[PDB]
Amino acid sequence: ADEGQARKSQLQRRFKEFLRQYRVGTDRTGFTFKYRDELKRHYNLGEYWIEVEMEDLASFDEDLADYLYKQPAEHLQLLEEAAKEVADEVTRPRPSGEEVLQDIQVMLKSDASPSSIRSLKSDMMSHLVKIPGIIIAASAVRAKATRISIQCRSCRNTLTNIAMRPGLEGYALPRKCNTDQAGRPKCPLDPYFIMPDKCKCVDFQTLKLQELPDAVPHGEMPRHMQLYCDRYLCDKVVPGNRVTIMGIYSIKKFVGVGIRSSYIRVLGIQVDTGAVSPQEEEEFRRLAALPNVYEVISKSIAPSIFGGTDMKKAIACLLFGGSRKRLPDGLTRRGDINLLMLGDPGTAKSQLLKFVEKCSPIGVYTSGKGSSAAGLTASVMRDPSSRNFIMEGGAMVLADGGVVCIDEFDKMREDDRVAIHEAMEQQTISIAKAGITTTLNSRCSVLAAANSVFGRWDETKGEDNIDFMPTILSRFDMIFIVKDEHNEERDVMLAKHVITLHVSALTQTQAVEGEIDLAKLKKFIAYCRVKCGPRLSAEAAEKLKNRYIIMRSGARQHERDSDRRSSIPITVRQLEAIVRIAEALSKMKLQPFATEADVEEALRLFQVSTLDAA
Amino acid sequence: IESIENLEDLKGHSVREWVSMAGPRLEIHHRFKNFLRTHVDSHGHNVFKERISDMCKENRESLVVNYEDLAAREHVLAYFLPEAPAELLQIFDEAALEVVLAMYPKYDRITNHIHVRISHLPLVEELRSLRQLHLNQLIRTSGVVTSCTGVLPQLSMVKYNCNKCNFVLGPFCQSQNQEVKPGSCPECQSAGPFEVNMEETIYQNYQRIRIQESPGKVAAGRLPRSKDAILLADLVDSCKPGDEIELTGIYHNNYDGSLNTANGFPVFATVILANHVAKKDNKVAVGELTDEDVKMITSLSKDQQIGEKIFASIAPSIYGHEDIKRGLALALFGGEPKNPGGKHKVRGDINVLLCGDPGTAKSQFLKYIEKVSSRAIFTTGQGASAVGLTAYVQRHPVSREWTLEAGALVLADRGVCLIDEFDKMNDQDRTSIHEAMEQQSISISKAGIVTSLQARCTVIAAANPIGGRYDPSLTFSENVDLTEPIISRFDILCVVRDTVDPVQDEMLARFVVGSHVRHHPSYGVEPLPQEVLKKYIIYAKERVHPKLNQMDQDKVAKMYSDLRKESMATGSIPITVRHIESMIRMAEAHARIHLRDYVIEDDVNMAIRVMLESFIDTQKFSVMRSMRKTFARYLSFRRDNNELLLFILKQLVAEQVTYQRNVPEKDLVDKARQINIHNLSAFYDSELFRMNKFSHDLKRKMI
DNA sequence: TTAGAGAATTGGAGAGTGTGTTTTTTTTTTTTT
DNA sequence: CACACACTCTCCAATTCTCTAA
Ligand SMILES: Nc1ncnc2c1ncn2[C@@H]1O[C@H](COP(=O)(O)OP(=O)(O)NP(=O)(O)O)[C@@H](O)[C@H]1O
Ligand SMILES: Nc1ncnc2c1ncn2[C@@H]1O[C@H](COP(=O)(O)OP(=O)(O)NP(=O)(O)O)[C@@H](O)[C@H]1O
Ligand SMILES: [Mg+2]
Ligand SMILES: [Mg+2]
Ligand SMILES: [Zn+2]
Ligand SMILES: [Zn+2]
Repeated sequence: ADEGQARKSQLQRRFKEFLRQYRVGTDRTGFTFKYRDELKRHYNLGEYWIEVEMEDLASFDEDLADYLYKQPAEHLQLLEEAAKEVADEVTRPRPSGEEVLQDIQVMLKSDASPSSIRSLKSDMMSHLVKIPGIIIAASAVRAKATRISIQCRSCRNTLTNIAMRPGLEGYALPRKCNTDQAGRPKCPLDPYFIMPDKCKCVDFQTLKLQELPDAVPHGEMPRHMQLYCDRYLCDKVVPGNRVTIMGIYSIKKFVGVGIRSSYIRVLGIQVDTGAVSPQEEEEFRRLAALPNVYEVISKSIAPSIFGGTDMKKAIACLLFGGSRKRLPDGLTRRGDINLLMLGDPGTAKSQLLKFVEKCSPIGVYTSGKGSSAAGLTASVMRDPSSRNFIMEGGAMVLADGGVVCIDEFDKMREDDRVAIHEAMEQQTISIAKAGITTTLNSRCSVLAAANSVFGRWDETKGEDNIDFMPTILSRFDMIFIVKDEHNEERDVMLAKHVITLHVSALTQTQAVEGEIDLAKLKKFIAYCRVKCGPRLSAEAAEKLKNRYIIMRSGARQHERDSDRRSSIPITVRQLEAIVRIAEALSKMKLQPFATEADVEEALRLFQVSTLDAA
Repeated sequence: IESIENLEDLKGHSVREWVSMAGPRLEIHHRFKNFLRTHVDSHGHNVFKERISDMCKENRESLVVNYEDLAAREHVLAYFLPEAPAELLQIFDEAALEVVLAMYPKYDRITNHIHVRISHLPLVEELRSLRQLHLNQLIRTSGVVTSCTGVLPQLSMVKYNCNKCNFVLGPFCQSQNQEVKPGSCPECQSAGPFEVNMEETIYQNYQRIRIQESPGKVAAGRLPRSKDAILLADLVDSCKPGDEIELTGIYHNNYDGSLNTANGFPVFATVILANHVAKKDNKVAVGELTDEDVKMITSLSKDQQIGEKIFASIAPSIYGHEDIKRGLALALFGGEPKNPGGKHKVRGDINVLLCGDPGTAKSQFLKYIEKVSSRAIFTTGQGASAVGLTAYVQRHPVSREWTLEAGALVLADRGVCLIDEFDKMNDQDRTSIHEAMEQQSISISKAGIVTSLQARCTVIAAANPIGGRYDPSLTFSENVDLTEPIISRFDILCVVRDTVDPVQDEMLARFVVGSHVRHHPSYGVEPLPQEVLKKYIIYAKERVHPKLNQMDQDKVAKMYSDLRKESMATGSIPITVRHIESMIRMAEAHARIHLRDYVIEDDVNMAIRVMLESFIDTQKFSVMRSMRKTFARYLSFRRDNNELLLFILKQLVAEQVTYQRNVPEKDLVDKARQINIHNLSAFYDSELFRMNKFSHDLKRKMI
């Protein structure tokens, strides 16, 4: 009955008054109408969405918040219609070409603690839920109809602007012709068809949310949850992102009998962590400006690890990366830096990989033993939904724009190891399989950890400690051969450091002087990467040229004196590696040019790798 | 409804309709309510008051009733239960809800239904032996879960919107047999495309599992039989693929046209409607522990000789090998994982390697750990693979997309992986466990899957030296054939030798023959019963968490520094940095054995002793004695300190005599707490005061 | 005693409604190479 | 979508029941 419409009208009015009257601030300072202002600015920017806080709504009127929690689908459309009303009365009058009012997408976020995927039980169907997870898959963006009109084939009787329910629910066309008499013929069994030119459609996307790795019960595989995203939530996330989803737990509505497939209709996405606030921005300018930023960054790399300062410095250079370039003839030059740690056990190589995977803005960790050629670069497979061959990205594709941390790098098969040569140097993956022929991007650094052929370095063996090929070894900018040095005072300091490190686990995780928190250094690396690409200065290039020639002559004479080829070759890629390291050092400081000081530091780091060769 | 004095006289009915009619239904209801209210155990304790209170403490919505107790206390309910299980379980659920809301009037806010589960039903059946005679009866079966759906929502009481008007169709009950078709709207008679009202519909959790006969119960070269089972409501995720379970449920049949056209005869599909799932692995969970059990555990922890008792309880049928029993006890109880600053994870599990001669009970130790531990995986040599150990990718059996699957190390994620014939493995299979041993994870990048699984297990391996005989002429590194990265991943590294020694041989022979007498089909300190040990272990692992306040850093730091020096000297074993963290882990494990919430120097000295003795054991014969005196004189084998308490006692007695001439135990213990010598029980058991003619009594407190 | 004219019951023709359909490649894994 | 099968319902008229005359 129409009393339901009366209830709808008053509830929409209350949502409208929330969006019209809500303020933040104090009378001592001043007030701002938060959601009016956001609506005005977003509409003028052409954004047509706002994000409402559940706690703000609950403070204004707790009954509305309770209604949204219990019955989100029913009341969110009232909230969105109220948002459309407020947008109209906030933006009227509008210039020519903007007269027609647009629909507003209202997103939701809350401060409430989230539930797990395994907390989602049948008691919570159709309720508003908040859960964390990882995006592991994301479909192409496609069209979902929000309004249709259907015409009858016999009499051309038309039903106009049928409201399509949101989500993965469809619509049932009327079984018999509507509102007119049962004439001759009465009805063909599907009398209606959807008119082609009148449909209004919105973007939608399907994603797979995997359970967080630390939420999984012991011995069980991580669970998956399907996500339906809509309008501006499409392409807001990609696979590999950690998210907190706010959405409606629901069944699809077009193994067992009464079985229904469930999914979450996403209403808000909080990427846990393409934008920096101006305060973060100016703080990053300050951090780049201070004179010992290189030392501060290096001390921030793996602070729980005693020693290894040159290795941490090289890892910082790898994190920031060089500058990618395209030359006038179309040829590309790699910008990313590849680093191999090779040697004795118990030297924190795996801990450095686990740090870099967490500190890099884009980062994936994989074991060399647990990987394959297809799973690293890219795989080809048929889809059960449509019998055609599709591509699925591997580690290199998932880490494109970041770092692949390949632990146990000596353990992978040689046939699997030769897969990553193109992706390491050319930063591309050329696939020609099952008729599909393409070249994907894999612009990512490789940080590799490996052991000696004999476990420890076993210094008498020399070049026999390495089974890697010169081809793969020349693709590494730096090859840190790491040897566990038995010195008594070093061991005492290291043991006291480890014991204090284990002791201090209960100390409430207090802030520390003289270093950057990981969450801040991650953002700073992203900012410098997107903002600054340096170049060599002329005199710096002259210095680098002469030093390179000297190093090449030294390597040739060492190999001649040995009458045997060294496993590590000194090549033009090593020249360009020095160039990349200098550019990374300058990019830490946001300087457009690399100086002789930067080239000297790059050569100092590289001469550890040349020590490792000779 | 008059009370029915005899339910047993069916008066010609069958049990189903007899209990379906109102009179016997109310009589059964009252009898089950009275049973729950008045049933008491052998000690007179009301067991169901405790069980319902625990259920309401933990919001668990399910009540396990022991069929043995039901049969003993109320006979006719046990009589009718397997004959008409659906009906009587419904009545039991109603009665249990009445009792639960009598005990906790506000529990309706948490639940609206209590599921009565039945355990220890004597009607055990083999899957290969189920017949039509078991249909619609409560059966009990065993098997390995080989398939599981995801937890799916299923309609239970469904409501439909009318396809034209605004009316909603009445509640229709879902049956597990067929789709419920709404019929026609009673307001207007329309029967068109009806749709589910999601908001007004009641759902229930659904999970369909496939169980088959356990591979050790099937004959060799023979294919296993299997059954589908439906898990509903809070029974979902009672098991995972690979779990050995006992399954109590209703054996149910319904018509299937697909089977009819497959066979050419009117064959009916069958399924088990599960009522109770019990993993044969977890015979005792932490939730199963009663106040009697935890009182036993906590009081037993106060023995103050409990460490020796726990060590002796490790494989009580093995003579000697006290160091092996110590190391296995420490590994079995385990340390604590830590993550200072959220950016540096270090494992809490202790890894053990038993290397040595044939016929030295290494495999028997491994099988004991398998039997005693929950979540034990046993594997051997060539029988293992890299892929099978860690994780494996396969086409999904029905839908054929690539899916990742759990290997042994993942399946043992909070348990023990036991690797017998460890040196006999392939290098490619043996290198797979490095990430799981140290980083406690398995990272797979295969066929579009790129993810890391948790593998936080403890690895206990057994191996032989080169040639199958340990050589004291050589060090461990010189006769093991393993390499440094895998050797360093084992915290405790044991060498077991079978050298001739006639007195020990005689005692070992007497112990072995006595064992063969004791176990026919029919050290000093005494062990625990193994049931009590299992309860003690799970309590110590789950309800107790040690925390390290201090460990006297100078002692361990100097120890590690010169242990590194001697390891570099002899080459016997690499020491890296992992041995330090092994010290912390072993200290936490000993604290957990003593149920300490905080680690102490007793635990630290225990860990120090284990490390130093094993490192000494790695040496050659001549080198071993020099190493023994080196680490014994300079570093800490803190056996006892009786002399300080002796002269404190003598000083206090001399002062008291001088005071009186011209409560001593309280005086003594006051001084013993003032000085850092707090372990005074050792002094009270030692001879040093006794031959000086002092004595003690906890009541009189005179000495 | 037969049978024929008027009224009521049963056989089935046909009008109307609803349902179902049109070898191939890449990747893994164990064993065998 | 659309063209064959499969199934139900309704109406029409042909046969049999009842009462009368040859
Ligand atoms: N300098 C150090 N400071 C702190 N912890 C350390 C240090 N060196 C080693 N460790 C610890 O040693 C353990 C092993 O570290 P890990 O990262 O696996 O070294 P690794 O060189 O990769 N071992 P491996 O895989 O056999 O080569 C971890 O628990 C580390 O915390
Ligand atoms: N000290 C002991 N006390 C009791 N039984 C023992 C002892 N030593 C060996 N045994 C017995 O010896 C038999 C063989 O044990 P087992 O564990 O298979 O040896 P093992 O260590 O595995 N040698 P191997 O399999 O070649 O590596 C079992 O029946 C044990 O009970
Ligand atoms: Mg490593
Ligand atoms: Mg053995
Ligand atoms: Zn029409
Ligand atoms: Zn209706």
